[PDB]
Amino acid sequence: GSSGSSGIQRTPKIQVYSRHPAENGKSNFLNCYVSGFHPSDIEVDLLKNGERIEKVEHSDLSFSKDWSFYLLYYTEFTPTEKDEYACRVNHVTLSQPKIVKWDRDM
Amino acid sequence: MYVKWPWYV
Amino acid sequence: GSHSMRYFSTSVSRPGRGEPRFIAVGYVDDTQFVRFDSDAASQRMEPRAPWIEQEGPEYWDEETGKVKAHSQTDRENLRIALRYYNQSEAGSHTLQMMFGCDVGSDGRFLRGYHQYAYDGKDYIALKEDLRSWTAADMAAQITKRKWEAAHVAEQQRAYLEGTCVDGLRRYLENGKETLQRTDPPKTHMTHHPISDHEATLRCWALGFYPAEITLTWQRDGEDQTQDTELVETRPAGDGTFQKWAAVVVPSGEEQRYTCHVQHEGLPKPLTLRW
Repeated sequence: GSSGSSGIQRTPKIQVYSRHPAENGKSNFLNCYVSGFHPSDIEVDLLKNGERIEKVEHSDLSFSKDWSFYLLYYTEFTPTEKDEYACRVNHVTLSQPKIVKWDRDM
Repeated sequence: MYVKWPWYV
Repeated sequence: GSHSMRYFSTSVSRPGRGEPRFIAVGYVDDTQFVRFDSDAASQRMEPRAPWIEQEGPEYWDEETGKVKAHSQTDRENLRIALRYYNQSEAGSHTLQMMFGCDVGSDGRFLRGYHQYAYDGKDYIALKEDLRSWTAADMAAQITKRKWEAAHVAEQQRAYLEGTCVDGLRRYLENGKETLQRTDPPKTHMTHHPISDHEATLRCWALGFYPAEITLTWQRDGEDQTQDTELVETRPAGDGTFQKWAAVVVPSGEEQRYTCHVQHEGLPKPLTLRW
């Protein structure tokens, strides 16, 4: 089965993190940055307690000097002590969607 | 300000 | 320091789902200011920084016109490349373009760029002298010969040394408060036990602009480079950037390590120790 991929494949590097250091009850932004990948088609979702958050926005598609692509997905949120957040990424180089949990110290 | 001429490979 | 303007354009074929999608974005240094998306409804070049909105309708009309023509040029270049390589029309292929200029602290032209990549790899590029081309394979040499015969290097150099520079200078002036700033990195160190024998020391840089930065780890004073995990510099979303570097440390040895931070908004380079 063919995939719709040409050229050397590069797996995305995934980071999930907040705009400002987290503080329960204060509004913040939850970011999922994916970078260094090829081809450019990619799927990113932010998860709140395992459920897709519905109006995440994202940067316009751009690329670095070495031609590999990067994208920022982001949504306003107000963290709490119990709510768990993650970023979920699908790309042709991954055997299944990758889930990266938000760690308030990363 | 964008370039004014692209052309053909 | 110096400044740069860059446009990055991407065309992606999608066989069986219509015509290739074209995205273009404009940057001054690490601040995006325009976008164009051939799949969007406006069919206009659109602003993406505050300081560019003050531009009149004459600007948005000529820019929209220039970027739409480029989108049509690269849609045909995708078809041409398919022939040069005799590739199947069922495959999805990518064509990327980067062009722009750098000025020095006087507004003097430092360098110009005008280059193409096909399926993620160099295709043809205008050399630093702005007078000849680098062609990365036999298909690109066909284009090189054509573009030599048609004086394309002369055409693009005229753009890079004139228009490109005039625009960058105008944007630097118009957005002095946002573009001619440096924000120094705020820095700290976090400590993460792994087991009972090992802990991660992480060295953090937050809130800095521009994006370029250097973070290194030392142990007794010698470079710890291949035992360092170093993430990609990442946008905060408010216009500043973030980065960390980490090392695994044996219990009790934390005080042997030093983190080192270099950034243009810093007067002198920083040293951090646990």
